[PDB]
Amino acid sequence: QCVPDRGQQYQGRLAVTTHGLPCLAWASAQAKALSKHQDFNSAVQLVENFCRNPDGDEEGVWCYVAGKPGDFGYCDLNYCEEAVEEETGDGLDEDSDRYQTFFNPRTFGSGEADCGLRPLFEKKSLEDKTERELLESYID
Amino acid sequence: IVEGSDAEIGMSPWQVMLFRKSPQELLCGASLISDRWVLTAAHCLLYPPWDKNFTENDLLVRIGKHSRTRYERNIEKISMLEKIYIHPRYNWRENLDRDIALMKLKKPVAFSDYIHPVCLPDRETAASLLQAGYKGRVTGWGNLKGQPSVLQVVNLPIVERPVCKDSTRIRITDNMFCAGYKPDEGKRGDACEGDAGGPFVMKSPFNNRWYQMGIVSWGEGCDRDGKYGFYTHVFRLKKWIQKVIDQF
Ligand SMILES: *C[C@@H](O)[C@H](CCCNC(N)=[NH2+])NC(=O)[C@@H]1CCCN1C(=O)[C@H](N)Cc1ccccc1
Ligand SMILES: *[C@@H]1O[C@H](CO)[C@@H](O[C@@H]2O[C@H](CO)[C@@H](O)[C@H](O)[C@H]2NC(C)=O)[C@H](O)[C@H]1NC(C)=O
Ligand code: NA
Ligand SMILES: [Zn+2]
Ligand SMILES: [Zn+2]
Repeated sequence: QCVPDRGQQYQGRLAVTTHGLPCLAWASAQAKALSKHQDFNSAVQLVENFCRNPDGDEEGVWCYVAGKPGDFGYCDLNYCEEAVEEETGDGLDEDSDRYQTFFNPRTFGSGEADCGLRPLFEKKSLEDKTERELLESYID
Repeated sequence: IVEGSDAEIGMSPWQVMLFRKSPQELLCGASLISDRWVLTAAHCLLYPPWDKNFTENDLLVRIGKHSRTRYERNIEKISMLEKIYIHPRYNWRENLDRDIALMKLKKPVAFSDYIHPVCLPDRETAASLLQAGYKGRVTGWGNLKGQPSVLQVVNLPIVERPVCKDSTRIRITDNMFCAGYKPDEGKRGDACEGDAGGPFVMKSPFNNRWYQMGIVSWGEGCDRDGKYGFYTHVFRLKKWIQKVIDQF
């Protein structure tokens, strides 16, 4: 009966969303386009036009429905588990795969190494009116 | 901004304002993360429920000293957009999940005392600063329904997901978080529709750098009791940002 891992293991043939929309092919132009910049789990087989959850969306399996941004829908499977609602700072995956730099200067441009240090304050050891309130709140 | 104070000069060198060309019209706040890359909410460029579908050549960006209006020398710098990148599964039909867009500048901008980029957080910074009660900052134009002369700054505490959840009938996700004051904390404050608040930022105590942890995303009215502004969870969306940029 019920379906674990919010659909991450699903291999069924369900090809219609919850608004009754027909799933487009994973392999179609408009779908490959919308997938370029996303981070899919390779384990998850993008077969035909079947609702999968490749990106671990905790809402569950979905599929492209048209080609413009937002043109996707979820699909009704019987999940055992409503995903455990993690807090804002919990379950935060790792980004490194290695201040330290994250981006590539060729495409990003300059400024990363220098980011977030303000020339009229942190460069000149001047506090701003309110920044006290922030640093006060970070103790507890 | 509602219930904020007076911003100082170059307090927010990353603050970027977005304008519609014809007619000259303020749309949203944004942040400069490099000499050429600008982070903003998807909902500023795309929201068909309101017939809002902006593109590169309909939009203008202003950066730098917001012109302390003593009608003495203007240096708010004007830039144009090469490319817009809306998150492909920006769930605009439902709950605005992944409310994030990138904008590439036509011409890379030069850094000054008034134009400097904000940091995008690493794993340890996000784990450290993303706690209920920890305060972040939004800067925008004050609300008396449009814009006043002087930039307003407001410091809001991050809220426990449970109180966020129990405060609205919209489906909230891991890709959002809510900030502000609970009724009878005393202190109030919020961003609002049109103040161009843009980035929610926090000052690392470990290296004294300002990081962007949030983007103004959605709310239900303004500065309400038992209501909280919702902010796009930037860190949890970082891999998308990296993939658009590193593959440009
Ligand atoms: C882009 C901004 O003008 C604005 C930010 C509002 C922040 N408000 C507070 N109180 N901190 N965004 C919006 O107005 C978004 C975009 C589309 C509608 N919207 C809303 O906030 C609606 N009020 C509520 C909503 C509608 C659809 C989906 C989710 C929430
Ligand atoms: C937002 O803007 C433009 C309107 O000019 C739309 O883009 C075009 O859409 C048509 C089909 O409707 C295609 O034939 C064109 O090739 C598209 N051009 C580009 C540059 O994308 C776009 O679809 C609109 N988006 C929404 C959500 O309505
Ligand atoms: Na409130
Ligand atoms: Zn989760
Ligand atoms: Zn719906």
